[PDB]
Amino acid sequence: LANRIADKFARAEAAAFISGDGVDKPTGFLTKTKVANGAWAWGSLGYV
Amino acid sequence: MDVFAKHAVSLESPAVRHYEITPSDSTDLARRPRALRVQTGGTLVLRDETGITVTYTVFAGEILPVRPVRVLATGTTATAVGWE
Amino acid sequence: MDVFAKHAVSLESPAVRHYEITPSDSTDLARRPRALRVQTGGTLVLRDETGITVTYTVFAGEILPVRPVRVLATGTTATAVGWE
Amino acid sequence: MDVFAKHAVSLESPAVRHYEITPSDSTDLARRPRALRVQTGGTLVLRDETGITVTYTVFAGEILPVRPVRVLATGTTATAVGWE
Amino acid sequence: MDVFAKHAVSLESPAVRHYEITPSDSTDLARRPRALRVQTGGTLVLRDETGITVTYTVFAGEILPVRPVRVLATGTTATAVGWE
Amino acid sequence: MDVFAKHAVSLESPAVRHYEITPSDSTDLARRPRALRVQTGGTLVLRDETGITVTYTVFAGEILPVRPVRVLATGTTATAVGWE
Amino acid sequence: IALGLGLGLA
Amino acid sequence: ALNSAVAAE
Amino acid sequence: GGYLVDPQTSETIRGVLRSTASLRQIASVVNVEATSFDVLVDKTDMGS
Amino acid sequence: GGYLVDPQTSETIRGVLRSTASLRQIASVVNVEATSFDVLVDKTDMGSGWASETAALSETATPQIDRITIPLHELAAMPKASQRLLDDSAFDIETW
Amino acid sequence: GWASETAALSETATPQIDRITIPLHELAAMPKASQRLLDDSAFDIETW
Amino acid sequence: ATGAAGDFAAVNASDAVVDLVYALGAEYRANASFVMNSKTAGAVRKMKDADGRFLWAEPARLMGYPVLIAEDMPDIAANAYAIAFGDFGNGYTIAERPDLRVLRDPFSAKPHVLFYASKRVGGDVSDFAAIKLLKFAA
Amino acid sequence: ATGAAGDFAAVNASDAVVDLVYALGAEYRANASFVMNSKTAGAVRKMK
Repeated sequence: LANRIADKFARAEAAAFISGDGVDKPTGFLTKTKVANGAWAWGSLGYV
Repeated sequence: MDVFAKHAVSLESPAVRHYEITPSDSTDLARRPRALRVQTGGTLVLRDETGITVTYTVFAGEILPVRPVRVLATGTTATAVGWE
Repeated sequence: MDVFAKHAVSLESPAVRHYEITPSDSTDLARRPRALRVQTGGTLVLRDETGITVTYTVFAGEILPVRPVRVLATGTTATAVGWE
Repeated sequence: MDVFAKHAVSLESPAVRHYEITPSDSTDLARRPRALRVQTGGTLVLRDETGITVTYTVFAGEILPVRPVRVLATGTTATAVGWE
Repeated sequence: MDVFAKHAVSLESPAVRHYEITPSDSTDLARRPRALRVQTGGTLVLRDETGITVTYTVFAGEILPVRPVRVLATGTTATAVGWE
Repeated sequence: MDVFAKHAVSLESPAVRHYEITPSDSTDLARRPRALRVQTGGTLVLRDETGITVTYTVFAGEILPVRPVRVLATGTTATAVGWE
Repeated sequence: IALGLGLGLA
Repeated sequence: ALNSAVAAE
Repeated sequence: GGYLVDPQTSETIRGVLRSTASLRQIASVVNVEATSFDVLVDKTDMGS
Repeated sequence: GGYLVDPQTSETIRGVLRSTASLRQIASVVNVEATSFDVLVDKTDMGSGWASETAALSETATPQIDRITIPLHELAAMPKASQRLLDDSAFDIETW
Repeated sequence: GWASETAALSETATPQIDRITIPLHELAAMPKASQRLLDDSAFDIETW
Repeated sequence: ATGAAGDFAAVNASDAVVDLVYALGAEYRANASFVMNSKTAGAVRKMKDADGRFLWAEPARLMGYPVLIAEDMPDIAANAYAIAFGDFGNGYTIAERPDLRVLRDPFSAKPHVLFYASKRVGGDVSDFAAIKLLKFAA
Repeated sequence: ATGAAGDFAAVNASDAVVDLVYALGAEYRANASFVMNSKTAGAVRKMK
């Protein structure tokens, strides 16, 4: 179970690192108010 | 027996499959064709993926290498068969 | 003496071998051609590998880059020679 | 549904988007076309990126694979639609 | 001054060298052409490297992208110039 | 705005720059063209880089993909514009 | 078929 | 790792 | 005599193998035994 | 004089070299001296919660298990080599 | 065979043997050098 | 499935393969391999683009993943599965006795020796998610 | 066989070579090698 839980945790925390929001879980890099690149502020991620 | 099997079919390549088009007006084509073999002469209208749609004063045996999304029926007096 | 030997013959390349087609109706072509050089004008019918077969109102010197599996004889009034 | 999506659209490839051209005479085209599908017959004038501009005595259904920067209005009696 | 020097001349590329063909009927062509620019209208016969030879009812300004080994003189009523 | 900038202009690609040709008959062309858009119908003569020069009985709107070095003036009755 | 200038088949 | 009563679980 | 054979079970219980590409191996892992972590970045720079 | 030649023979009796690509070099080989191998897989996965401070956790699902039986069949050949050959045949036929 | 459990295994094939003879011919060269050259020609002509 | 019944697809060939690769899961692709026979790797090597130069650039790898050239997978038939791809290190388990028990019997046929050799080997798929196939039906 | 009587196949060359390779068996292809003279490897390299 410990080998199987340590797997599911590495796979549940990897989902939060991308699309997880702020509530009780890591905020993924996708939920960070993306703004068009060129109009790039600091509190946001640029995109093309 | 095709000696040109295992060759990739590109856009510039000859027509592999054909299908006659009906001007639905309201729905897109099931497959967008690489070209249009015109069956009978007339005017027919063609739409891009950008909506720009114009009218073409086409001729009977004319084969026009335009790749349309939708063929409308309002100004269409010319039947065609799409090549692909 | 061909200077364009050692070049690979693609689908877009000119016709290397030709053969006159007879509309068998019931059997496929021995080789499917890259194009059809039409000999005399008329209507002739052509079938894909998908069965979709339509009628083409072709003209005499017309050369149409469609690649058919079977040329039927029911609606065929135009003799052609296949290019390959 | 296009089976030829994910293919790169080259210059030799068929026309993806079309737009009717108006002979502005003083401004360049918004997009320079790969070819010109001529709508009605006449004479029309076309300019390169080098200024060389000449007059073409074009025909009605003629489709001419020239890639112009500007289409002037002085000698233009033929309407066209640009292919791209 | 050619800006398209250092480009490889393929089969699909335009004609670099031309030569008028005479229908020898017993010897092959000195160079086999990529295409045949027909000079005057008529019927002319063309042979592959496989012997299949047929007759083409060609037209005057017609340019046919067939690549023949031998042009015979029996059924040839149309003079051509080979492109290469 | 050209979306097909950064594409390499090949021999098979459409015409980027055009220039009307005058049959000098003693000097070569300033640039050898990829093709010849014929302006008015007639006969005109064209020379390779090998000297083979023949006469072409060309037609008015005809566009012939031959790449000549010199266009002579002796048999030339047809004005053209070279494409490149 | 398409917009080249090349004396080709298609 | 649940009950030893059913085969799958 | 077919009751006397007793099949041999595996050494370890295998499992369906799921994606461990976690974005953890390309990010900066910092062991922190606290309730929070405060990275201190410089959103601007100096002038010469 | 031609009787005094005695052509020399090979060292080892060679043989046609047929394909040895067997899927055994990539598959999972397990040596078992039994009548069957019972591999155990987990056809499902567990569950996780992102608990709160006052969540009062409940049960999380537990993987369900599947057993596959490898019946471990056998493969037999019985080539009958003559006894007059085995001792008169300086090659080693037993190990060949 | 893919022998069964109760099958009374019978005879199986045996690979047949082919012997190939290599007659081991010979290859002869007979160059002629002058004895005057072999003494006057500091390059070792014997070994050359 | 590829498309046409006999060969690969008529238009987007090699896309039934490139999605066969990316239909297997990120973790089994780390160490996976194609499996074909000699006549199918030839039928794959002959696949060529619109020009004629074949479009696939000692393991004889394909698309970067190794290829085990078996000799027992079915040919490219109407609905055959000629190309498999998967992590057989996890997808297929072989159980066996790693020796060869040779019992020489100079007794049954008396003036002979009658070697009786026999190995015991078995195996089925262990992970149905670790092996993906290629049907040529439609 | 290559097809044409003089040279490689006119319709599709480079296949009489690729099926020559795969006409050996994956065991002899472990260490095999083409054997040509000089002006043949040249005619193979002139293939475009």
